[PDB]
Amino acid sequence: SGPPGPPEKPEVSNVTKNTATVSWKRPVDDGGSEITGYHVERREKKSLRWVRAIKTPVSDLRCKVTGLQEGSTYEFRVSAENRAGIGPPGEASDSVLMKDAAY
Ligand SMILES: [Cl-]
Ligand SMILES: [Zn+2]
Repeated sequence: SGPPGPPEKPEVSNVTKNTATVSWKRPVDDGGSEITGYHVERREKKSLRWVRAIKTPVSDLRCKVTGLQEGSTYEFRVSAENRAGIGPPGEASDSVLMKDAAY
C-alpha cells in the first residue's frame, strides 16, 4: 500500500480574466488507502515549470483557481495524496486563455 496513481485529465471552466474552475475525477488507483487531498499545478503555455496553483491541497474534486495573470495562457494538472504521500501528476488539461468573457 503506497501513494495513489495519477488522476485523469482535468477540465477547466468558468474562465475569467484572472480565475478559473478546475475539476477532475478520483484516481482509479488509490494505492490502497483513502485519498486525503489533491495538489493542483499550473504551467503557462510553452513554459517548462509546473507551479502550485492553490496554496494548500483541496479534498473536493474541483477548485476555483485564482491569481492567474490576465492575458496569459495556462494548463493545469492534478496529483492525489493519501496517508503514504503524493502520487504522480496526471496529464495536463487543455490550455485556456485568461480573458474576461465578452457580452
Ligand atoms: Cl470520480
Ligand atoms: Zn501534499
